[PDB]
Amino acid sequence: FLGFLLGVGSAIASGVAVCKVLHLEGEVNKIKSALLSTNKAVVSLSNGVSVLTFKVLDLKNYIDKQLLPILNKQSCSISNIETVIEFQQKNNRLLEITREFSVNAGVTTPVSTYMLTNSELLSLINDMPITNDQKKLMSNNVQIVRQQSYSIMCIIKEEVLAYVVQLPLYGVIDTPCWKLHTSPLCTTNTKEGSNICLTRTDRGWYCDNAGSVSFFPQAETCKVQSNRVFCDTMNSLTLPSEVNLCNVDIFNPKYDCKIMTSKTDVSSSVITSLGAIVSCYGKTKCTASNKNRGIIKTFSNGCDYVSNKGVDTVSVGNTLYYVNKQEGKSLYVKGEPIINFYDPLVFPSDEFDASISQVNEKINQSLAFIRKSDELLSAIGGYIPEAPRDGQAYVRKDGEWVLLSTFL
Amino acid sequence: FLGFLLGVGSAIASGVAVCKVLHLEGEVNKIKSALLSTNKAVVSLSNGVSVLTFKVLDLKNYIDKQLLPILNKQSCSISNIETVIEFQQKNNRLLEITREFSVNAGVTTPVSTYMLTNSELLSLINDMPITNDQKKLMSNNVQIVRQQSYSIMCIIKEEVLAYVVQLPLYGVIDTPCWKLHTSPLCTTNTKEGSNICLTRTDRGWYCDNAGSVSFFPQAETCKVQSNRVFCDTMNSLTLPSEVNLCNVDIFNPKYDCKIMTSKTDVSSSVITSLGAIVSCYGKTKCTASNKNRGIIKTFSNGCDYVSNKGVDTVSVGNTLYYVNKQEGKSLYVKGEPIINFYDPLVFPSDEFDASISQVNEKINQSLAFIRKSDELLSAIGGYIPEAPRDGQAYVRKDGEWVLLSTFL
Amino acid sequence: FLGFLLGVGSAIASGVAVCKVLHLEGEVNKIKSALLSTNKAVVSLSNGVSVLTFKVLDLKNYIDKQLLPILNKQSCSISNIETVIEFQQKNNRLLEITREFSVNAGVTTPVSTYMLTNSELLSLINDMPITNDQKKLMSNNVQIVRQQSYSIMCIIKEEVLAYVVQLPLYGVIDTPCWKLHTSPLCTTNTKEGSNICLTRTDRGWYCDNAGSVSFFPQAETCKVQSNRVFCDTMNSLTLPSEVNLCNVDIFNPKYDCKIMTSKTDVSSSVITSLGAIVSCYGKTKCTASNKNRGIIKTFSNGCDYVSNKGVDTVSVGNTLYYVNKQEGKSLYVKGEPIINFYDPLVFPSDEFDASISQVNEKINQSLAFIRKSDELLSAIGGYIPEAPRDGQAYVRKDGEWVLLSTFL
Amino acid sequence: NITEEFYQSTCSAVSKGYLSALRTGWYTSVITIELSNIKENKCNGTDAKVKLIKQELDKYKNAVTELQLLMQSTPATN
Amino acid sequence: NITEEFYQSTCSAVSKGYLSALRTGWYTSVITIELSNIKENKCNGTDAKVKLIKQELDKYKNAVTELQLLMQSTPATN
Amino acid sequence: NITEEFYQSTCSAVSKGYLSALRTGWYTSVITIELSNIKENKCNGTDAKVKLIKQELDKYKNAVTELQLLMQSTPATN
Repeated sequence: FLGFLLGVGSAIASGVAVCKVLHLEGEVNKIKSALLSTNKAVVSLSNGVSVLTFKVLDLKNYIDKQLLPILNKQSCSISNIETVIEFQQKNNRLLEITREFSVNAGVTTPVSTYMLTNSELLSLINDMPITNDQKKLMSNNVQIVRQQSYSIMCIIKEEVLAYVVQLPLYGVIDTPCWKLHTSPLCTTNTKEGSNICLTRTDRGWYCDNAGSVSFFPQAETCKVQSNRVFCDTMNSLTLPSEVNLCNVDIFNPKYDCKIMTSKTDVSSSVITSLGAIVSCYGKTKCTASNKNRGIIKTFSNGCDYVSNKGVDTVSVGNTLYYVNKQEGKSLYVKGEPIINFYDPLVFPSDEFDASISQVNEKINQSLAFIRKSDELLSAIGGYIPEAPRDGQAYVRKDGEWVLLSTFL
Repeated sequence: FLGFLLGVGSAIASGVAVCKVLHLEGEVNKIKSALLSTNKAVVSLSNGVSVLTFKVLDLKNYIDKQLLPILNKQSCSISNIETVIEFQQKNNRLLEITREFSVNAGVTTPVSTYMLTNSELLSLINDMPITNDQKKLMSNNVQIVRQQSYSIMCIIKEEVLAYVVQLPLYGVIDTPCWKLHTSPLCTTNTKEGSNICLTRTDRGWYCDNAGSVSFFPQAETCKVQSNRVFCDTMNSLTLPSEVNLCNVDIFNPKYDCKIMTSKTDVSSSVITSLGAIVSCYGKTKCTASNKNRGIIKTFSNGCDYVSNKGVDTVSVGNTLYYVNKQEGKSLYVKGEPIINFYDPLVFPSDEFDASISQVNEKINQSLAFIRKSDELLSAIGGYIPEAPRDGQAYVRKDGEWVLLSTFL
Repeated sequence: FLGFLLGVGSAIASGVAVCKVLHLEGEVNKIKSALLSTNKAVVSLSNGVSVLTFKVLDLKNYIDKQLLPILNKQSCSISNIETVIEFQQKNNRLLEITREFSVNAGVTTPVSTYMLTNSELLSLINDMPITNDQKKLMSNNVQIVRQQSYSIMCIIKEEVLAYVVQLPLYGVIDTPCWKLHTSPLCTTNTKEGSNICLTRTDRGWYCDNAGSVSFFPQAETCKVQSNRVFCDTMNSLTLPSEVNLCNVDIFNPKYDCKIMTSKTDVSSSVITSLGAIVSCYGKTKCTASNKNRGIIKTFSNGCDYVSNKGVDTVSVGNTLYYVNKQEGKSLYVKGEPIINFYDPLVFPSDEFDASISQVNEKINQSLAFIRKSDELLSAIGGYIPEAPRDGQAYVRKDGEWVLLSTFL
Repeated sequence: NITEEFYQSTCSAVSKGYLSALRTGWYTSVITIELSNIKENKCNGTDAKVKLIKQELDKYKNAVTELQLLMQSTPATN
Repeated sequence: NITEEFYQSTCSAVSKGYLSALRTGWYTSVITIELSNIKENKCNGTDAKVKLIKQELDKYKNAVTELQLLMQSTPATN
Repeated sequence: NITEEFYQSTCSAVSKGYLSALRTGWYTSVITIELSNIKENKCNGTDAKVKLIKQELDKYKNAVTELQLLMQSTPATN
């Protein structure tokens, strides 16, 4: 997983900036006056930013108008059990908001329904300065919008309790996306530790964006609604479009594909959108099973795939996987496993964060060392040994030493 | 941690399949008719699967029978504060379920008490098609059962709100399990960066399963109730029984034990079930302390262990650890640290995901390079230099060049 | 991230020990008698430890005194809707506590307001045996105190429901702390895979402690309140004060600085306390933008920094970052990138967990191999070839073979 | 019960004596709540009890419609 | 809709046919609750309704003061 | 207060000026709730107030028994 290559952002930096602006002199008074005749108004702050403002609850009006006209002539005993229940209903939302901020140090995510109800959030979306396409998208996926939102508590002063809700802006919409699943690719030997293995490390989500590809390695931060993928660019890497070349040809020179190497051959499975990848190695028993037929395929050693049509269960060793039953078409693309091409003797087998070119370079260096030693070893054989040390001169006749006296 | 070698499953694939089945024509009507005279019945769906069905709340009956017979002759004013409170009590569970699904995008885990109360869950367990041993286990550990369960919201139609609760099936029960704790094993030199270090990377939970060993590297996904271990096989690797040989002899050839190598000697501690492992290196002050006696042992450099009997606190540097006070017997198995056997000059010191054999192979390659260079260097010494270039012939007498004229 | 070098502790070991002590004979009776005339008392347990004890709710008194004096002469019908509401209010806290422990298997964190209200927690802090400085710190940061606390459920017997709240002790206070941010440092070549890269791996929080430095690699476990940093020592490494030398001179010999090497040049940004680090490589478009001026700087390839004064947004590729607007002074320290000093031919480019000395050693070994081969290659050139094999003797005149017959 | 052995040679420890409970499968059950289809909130009532009933019924209606709007997005975890 | 291709050579699979929704920016809105400044809880009332009102008002006051005590610590996530 | 220095040579930054609060120990306190041992829910009452009291008492009893069933499993985090 390429998550260690991601950057480090500040999630609520924009919201905290609005909180700090709200503490300036007259800012809270501006909001209070703006929210006098309505629950929703647009306010321009001192820094020139126009922000939508909501008044979701008026406890000041409910306590001063209804309640608190009890004629406290030692009695105060003006009451109806209805207004006791009604006050509990109104006050409960404040209590729940206070509870949530107490356990989350003033910052919460996702934004709960107490922090913003569905009707308030939908109204907020309707009045946001965004495209009707973006309004439609946010309205149809309110639950995802909540999950990608923060609630930061700003200020409580001048009879006003204010917190900022920091909503997402989906500036990239309806571009094609694809998901890459990778599984280890070892040699199929039955013995332990006698295998060389390789694995593509670029698994995750890919989406077209501004002529590039936004790549999300930690696919667990991306939420999928049917055919739609919701992702945060703060958890993304920007890559050239040629990164898709690693799917048609891993040995292409236009992009250096990312792999890792190992000697541990362990069996596992990866459940994909429309099928399952099975990596079977050693003596592990890997099978594909059906709910009405039982075991219908026994995988051999190596890397194999089976579609979800006709298969409901894949078992790898003692681990049983349910495959997704999503509708779609699957295609098997035949090819020789690339691990077959590598000589195990000069194979770099502990490359944790490597690439196709980097592995090829290391193999080249190892072979260059072998050739250099062999060239030196061969060139040495062309020289002549020492003549016998016996007090008499020697001469070189053909390839051996003969006494000089023979030729005198 | 060997968690990167784990597979990728789909947790709620089976539950989502049941949701999709529930959307077929007549499926909801079948459930509604089945739950007419009872709150609990077994229903066979269109795909041949029999699923238990619960009706946990009947708001239709409470709103149409009680309430809503108010004679709305402009009044509708038939009411009793009791039925107002009663309706709030009945409606609150629906509100809480709606709240939870709103913030979790329709999938929740653990299953809350609002989603399934204890009595309903226990009744569900009682009627599940499982062994009485499994029923007893789930009933005694309801809190763990909740933690290993998902609640997926399926459908709301035909006056029916339906969600599937996906419960665990414990098919492996009462097999022996053991936990492996590992700590870095460096050399004891006082200087910085002048040490070679090794660490076993196979720490986690191990359990016997179907003649193999299910290995859970991320032990934080396993919940322990006294002597029982609850684990998910989807987060497991299947290994041969010979993996236990790494505990009796790390150099055994029947299994290639997993280690990692480093040159960073840093002090730390690992709290085990019945004791503490202390790795003390450099000039760190590592001590074992008692609550009634104070410091009772000062560890020397290296790797040491102390049992929890008589020891309540271990301090390593500025970090203070409380040891577990669980009752049990501990055994110290004496032996020479294996890091002593390795020559630092040819020691591969950045093997992140390696093994005993792999490290031995790299050492062999480094020594082979040394021997090959020495053999070439020694063989070269057996040859003869160039005779002086002075215009006169030279002959080889013993090991030196003498003029040919001397012998004529 | 150096989190894999951290130890393994047991968070609630001390609390579980108190739970086990509470199960001894007479311990619950001692607590019940102590909490007879007050809600808060100090109790000495059988093991000699004095623990503060709170009675936060008395359902026994409210059910037996008020309520339950209903004269059940077939009626029991003594009731007032007030005491129905009052009983719901009192009973709700027990229900919420039971709910939380049901979904968390008896251990919760942070301690919720149902488990301990603010007034009870503040009273608990006031009576803890700690310094007035520590009491002031905990009281001012109650939300952080909750986040660093566990609630363990002990026992329910003898009409007593008891759980232990395990509160933090801040024994190190007001020592200076600093945060280290690191970003990859590659060469600036435009081509892909033609770059060597280096990155400091010691990022995190550092704090002075007992003449050493407590280092927290996973900075996400440290909570910052303005200028204060709250950290857990169980997630810390103890280092010599010379670790700060890596910030003034990464090549100092007194401490071996931690780095990692790579050949993947990818653009990213790191948002710091008062600015942003931008690593721009390849053909990525990296810009610094202002909310009132737009793009005000276009970064060139390499590693650069910009302060938060005058800059509100940094965009790296398709990723947009908001910088923190915290007030403070920033300083740019000019220097040549150290990656320029490394020869790519002998550069170890897959050092995942390495150091400055370790990388230098590997470069030295690679250069030693080159020199050793060159010395052997040069020494071989000083020897003499084989004289022609033609049946006649040859003699060495100057540097060539001449017939012996010429000199006879 | 639980026993532990420390190996000084490899700086490791093994804690034996535990019993297994491994999740090997999934059992799915359908939990239902019967709902009431109501449309006529018509009531010319100013009584506070009537207002409370109206508020709680609106809460019920909002919950049902919110669940339906959730249902227009098919379930999927990622 | 969704299509998938498995590459046997590299032991990998690609699932195509998805549509994007990428969070590229942040929009910040201010949500307010108007509060009442109350100090006089003076009431010589023993009526149970009065006691319930007093309890709910104390809850409100405690919530407001707790939020203020939270506010004396400026927001920051880490 | 807070100052920051960027080192161009090593592509790193240090933010100084913070103050420490390090968790070095644990203090354990016992929080108790006094419970009532009730068995006789006998009441031949059809009054709605009586039914509400019975429901809230059953909730209390269920909570107590559920906590006891939790207690038959000793606490342990993993």
